Amino acid sequence: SPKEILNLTSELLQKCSSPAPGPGKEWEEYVQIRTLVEKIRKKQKGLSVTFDGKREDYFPDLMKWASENGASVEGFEMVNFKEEGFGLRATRDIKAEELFLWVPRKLLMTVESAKNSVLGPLYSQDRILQAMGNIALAFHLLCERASPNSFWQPYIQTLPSEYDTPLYFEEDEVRYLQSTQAIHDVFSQYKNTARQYAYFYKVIQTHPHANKLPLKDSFTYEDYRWAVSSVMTRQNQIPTEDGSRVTLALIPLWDMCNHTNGLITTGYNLEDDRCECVALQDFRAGEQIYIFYGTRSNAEFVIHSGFFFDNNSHDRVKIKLGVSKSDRLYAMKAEVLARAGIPTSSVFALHFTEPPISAQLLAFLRVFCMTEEELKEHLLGDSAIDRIFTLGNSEFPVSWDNEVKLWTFLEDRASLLLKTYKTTIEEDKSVLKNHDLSVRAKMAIKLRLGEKEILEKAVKSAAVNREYYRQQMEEKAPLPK
Amino acid sequence: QSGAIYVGNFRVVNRHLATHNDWANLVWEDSSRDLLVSSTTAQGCDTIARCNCQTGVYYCNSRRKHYPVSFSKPSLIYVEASEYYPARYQSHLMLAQGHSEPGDAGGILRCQHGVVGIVSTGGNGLVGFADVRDLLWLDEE
Ligand SMILES: [Zn+2]
Repeated sequence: SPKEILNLTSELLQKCSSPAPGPGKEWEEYVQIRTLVEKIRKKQKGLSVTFDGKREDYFPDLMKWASENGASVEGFEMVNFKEEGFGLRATRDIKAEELFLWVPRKLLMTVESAKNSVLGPLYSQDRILQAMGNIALAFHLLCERASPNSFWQPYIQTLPSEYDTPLYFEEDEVRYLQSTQAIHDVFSQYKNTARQYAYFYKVIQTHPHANKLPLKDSFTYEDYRWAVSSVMTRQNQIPTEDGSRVTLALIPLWDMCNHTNGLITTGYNLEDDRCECVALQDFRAGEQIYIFYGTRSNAEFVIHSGFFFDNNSHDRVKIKLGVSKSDRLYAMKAEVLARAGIPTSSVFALHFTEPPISAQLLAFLRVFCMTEEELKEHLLGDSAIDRIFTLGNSEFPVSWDNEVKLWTFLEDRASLLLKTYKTTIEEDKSVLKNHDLSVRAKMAIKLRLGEKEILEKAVKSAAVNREYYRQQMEEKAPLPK
Repeated sequence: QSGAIYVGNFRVVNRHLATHNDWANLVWEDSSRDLLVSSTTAQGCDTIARCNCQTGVYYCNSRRKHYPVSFSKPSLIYVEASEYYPARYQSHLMLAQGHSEPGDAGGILRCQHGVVGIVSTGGNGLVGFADVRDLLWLDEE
């Protein structure tokens, strides 16, 4: 038990505990913390417990172990697909809605199970584990990994050694993401991971209740990083045993399926105390077994699941907007803000699918350029309740001048956002078609290209609607609404 | 899964499927929300979540299961006329994709911190949850 690692974690916690330094210097703070992370990583052995064989050699163990406990192991087989890695390949014809998967909870790994595990003494006193379910679940996975006589050890056997999450990025692969909004989320993720690792290694070394855990003998950055990455990439929500609350869970034999566009088809059957997944679509013989991971943007996909999906219709680019404190309509508009549920300032999303804008957006904008004379109509009158109800109705403009001003401001901000980026869309497409980059650089550059494409489409939509309203100005329509 | 929230000395359930006994013990109601609040003699075992999760789990009564779903923030959405409520303004309606057919109303959608709202509307592959976090008065006395 070397003492140098303790000082390294202490220094790391001290540095990362400070608030965000600001713009421009976030990069320098990132490289500083990455330097400390790298030095400690090469100061440790990495994976505390390593399986002698390869990942693909343990799948039959999963089949036998699950079959003994009533988890379906028929109708599919394990194959390493080149484009998404390991997955499930159907051994027969599966029709839509067909139920080919069910796993009893006994098999499932849950925060409650961790509370019933040897981690319970630590869970009792430490608040941090109490707050986030994923963190406690990750520590449960780590504790079970070092125990050869673990009921879930066959599950742990097949988990991949390394993933494609941002924590696996090198300085160049994060450099390719510079000037984009997602980099700030990468910053927050990496800083949180570092602070958690430092605090947790020091508590485990000092907390007496951790004496009996298998982690005390070896708690490296690689182990914690792998655990957090796995829980973050293959986690699903299930209710507590009593049914009072829901909690995070890792579902073996289900989360190993890849993602495709569609509708959620995974649900847990509390009455049977098991999780059942219905077929997302018709998977013929030899076709891959797909499921829907949720309605998350490609930015979240890259940050958490660890890959980028093409043709994703549910993508979005956070946009920071707000009303400056120097407008003469602040006091009168705050009444709507309070009554419209719209905060003073918050992060909004532009949607790739039509309509590009979102109700909460149409609302903030309608309140960002509207004139004063029209700012009391929604406050007084029998139509005030109807006006606030329809305040998000695109088909109901409050006024045509507010519309043209809104679309003007939208084009202005979108053009500013396009200018802000370091590179151009043409260069990105040429790099994708010409160069041969690694997978991680590949998804990073694809993410940047997708953000630029969504912004360009937003500019186009704003311009068409602005032209539409200008022609509507040349026209006469009696219905204001 | 009785189709209603039991907390404190109160009962929260959809207005359109409530019984006359609820109105006999009416303390507050709202037609625009399809939310009915009635007083209960017993003490409920459910806690109201005062957090802002946009992802939870809801019970699809038609399937006798519960599904995880990602829902939009509380906002006012047009609701098409049905056999029970004619099309009118409906506030505090969380909208998300899911299975919701007639009679599904009453399923509780649950996140980490507790109850957020209740399934109120369905159709066209869309599911509407009515918020209950706003009314802070709904707590122990
Ligand atoms: Zn919550």
